[PDB]
Amino acid sequence: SRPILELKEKIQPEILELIKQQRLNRLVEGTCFRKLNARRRQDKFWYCRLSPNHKVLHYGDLEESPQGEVPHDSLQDKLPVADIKAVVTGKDCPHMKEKGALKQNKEVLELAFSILYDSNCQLNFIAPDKHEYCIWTDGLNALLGKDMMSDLTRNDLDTLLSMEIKLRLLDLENIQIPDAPPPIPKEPSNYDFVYDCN
Amino acid sequence: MQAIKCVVVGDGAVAKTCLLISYTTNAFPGEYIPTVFDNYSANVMVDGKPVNLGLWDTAGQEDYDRLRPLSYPQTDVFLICFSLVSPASFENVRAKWYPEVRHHCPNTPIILVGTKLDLRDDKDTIEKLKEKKLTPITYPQGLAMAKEIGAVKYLECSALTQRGLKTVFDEAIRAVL
Amino acid sequence: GQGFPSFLRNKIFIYRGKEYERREDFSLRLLTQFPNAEKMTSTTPPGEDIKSSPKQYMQCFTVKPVMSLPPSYKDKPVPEQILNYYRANEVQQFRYSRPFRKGEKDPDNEFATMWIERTTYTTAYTFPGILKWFEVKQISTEEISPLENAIETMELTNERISNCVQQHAWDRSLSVHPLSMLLSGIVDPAVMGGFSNYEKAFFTEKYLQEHPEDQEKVELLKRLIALQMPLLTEGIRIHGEKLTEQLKPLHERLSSCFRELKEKVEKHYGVITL
Repeated sequence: SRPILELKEKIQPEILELIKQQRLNRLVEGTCFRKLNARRRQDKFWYCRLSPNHKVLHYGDLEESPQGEVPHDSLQDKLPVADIKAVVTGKDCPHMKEKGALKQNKEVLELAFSILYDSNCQLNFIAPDKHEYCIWTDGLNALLGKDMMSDLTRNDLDTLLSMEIKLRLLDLENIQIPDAPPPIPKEPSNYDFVYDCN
Repeated sequence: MQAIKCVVVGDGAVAKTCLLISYTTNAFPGEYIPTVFDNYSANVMVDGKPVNLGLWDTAGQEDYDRLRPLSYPQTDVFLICFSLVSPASFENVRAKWYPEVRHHCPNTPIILVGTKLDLRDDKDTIEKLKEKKLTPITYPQGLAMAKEIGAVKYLECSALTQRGLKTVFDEAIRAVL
Repeated sequence: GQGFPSFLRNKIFIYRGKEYERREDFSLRLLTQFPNAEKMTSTTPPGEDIKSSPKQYMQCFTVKPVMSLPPSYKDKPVPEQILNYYRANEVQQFRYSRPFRKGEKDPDNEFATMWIERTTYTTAYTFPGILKWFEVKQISTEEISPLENAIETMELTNERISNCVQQHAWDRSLSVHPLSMLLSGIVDPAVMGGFSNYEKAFFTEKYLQEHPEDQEKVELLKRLIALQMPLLTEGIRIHGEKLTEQLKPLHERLSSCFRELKEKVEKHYGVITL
């Protein structure tokens, strides 16, 4: 399966772009995200909707909405995607290093993601669980045009690439791929096709 | 339909009046017309219902410390202001402005606001401050000042960019709201 | 830009926004309407390259709704409601004040260079219409000298005083805070003294070799401040009708400075009052 494996991993890009468009679709549909220490009458649920243009984010302190995203002008309908330095994950989020009233506890170590913008403004947000945290980070990194950091993303990569090549080798049933590629027979220098082209 | 009292003080070396007028004018950045009079006002919707408001523009000259306080009573919210690029402004506010404002009105929602935020990160401005031995004092110690008073908000904006300026007024008027 | 459609490329519109849209709120709203959402910064002129270049470029700014002309109302002592209706709707004319420096940029003064290149805007239809926006049908610009600039600033301040005076004059259950606002500001051209600024600007003979034949304007301004004086007088008396003890030191300052400027215009500016 060495030619098989090299062929499978060598035609990578389609699944990669496929997955990342799926990611950005998920970002656009989004959901109500989570704030910091939204306890004393603070709406911990609030939607962060990416534009279908995928350039502006529709977000802010919306109500405790179980339904999730609601289509309207959010509190802030812009996140400048052209100047997001990065999103810090984990202890790199300064809001975790807060030791006063905004002390995030040790059960949100994997839900910390602060969008860097304005070179001083951040968006320290929380995720309901790890899977969509990684999902959103993947989608943003796609907006960054970079690698994906969801374990589920690698899962999809592997399963779909394996399926795809699996459904390719039906033509080679009862045939073997020579590890050394077959020699290219000499092509006569003349291209005077005796038969008509097309 | 109602109006909101809103006072602003600060040294005359920052020209906060430019900020206020450019906001109320809805002026394009760097396009405000400087009027000849003070104490601006506007009629503002933010949430629920629109409201009026008048901005008590107060000159920072120390001699006027006898007419500034007579304006203070029944003030809904006050806005303490400074220059992010002026250490002397910091000395004034923590030494004169903040103290006496706290004494005259110890009971009013308060927000601290920066200025010349564009100049805060200006390389020429910061190098001039260094060669003049002044410090481009940054946000976190501004937050330290805020927590020192526990001002209901601290903000940083600019005139040539109007960044957060609208926001500045938004949390200003939502201090009551 | 050129990526814009046929009816949008190199086209200027006016949008009847919401009742209290801040400029950049509407700007952002339009940016939602349009990708490649950037802003050219030279608000006044177009860009000749961008007159043909792709990458659609836009710019937005609030404009002045030029007053209507309510027919058969031009001199009638009508109430304010009708005209306030006419201030916003049934409109086609729109001007934009253009700051400019023309002259020497002396430090203490700005009216050595104040020139306002207002641009009038005439659109085909009348707001409001079937569509909440319209291209400007005809564009034209204007000019304003520092003489002229002093003129409009002066007169506009005078009416603004008049409007506040009448609006409080018909309604008693009305806050006095604007009176404090306005009369304070009038009394102190505090950050800068506009009156002496006009004195140095035009009343001094220096302008009268700069503008010898254009001294028929300094007399205009002299009459303008002359007609100011009773308007401040109504301001003062209405303040007194709305005076309170906190305003009392304020009021006495207003009154003292009011007779100060009275005698000053009478002799120091030498203007003849009515």
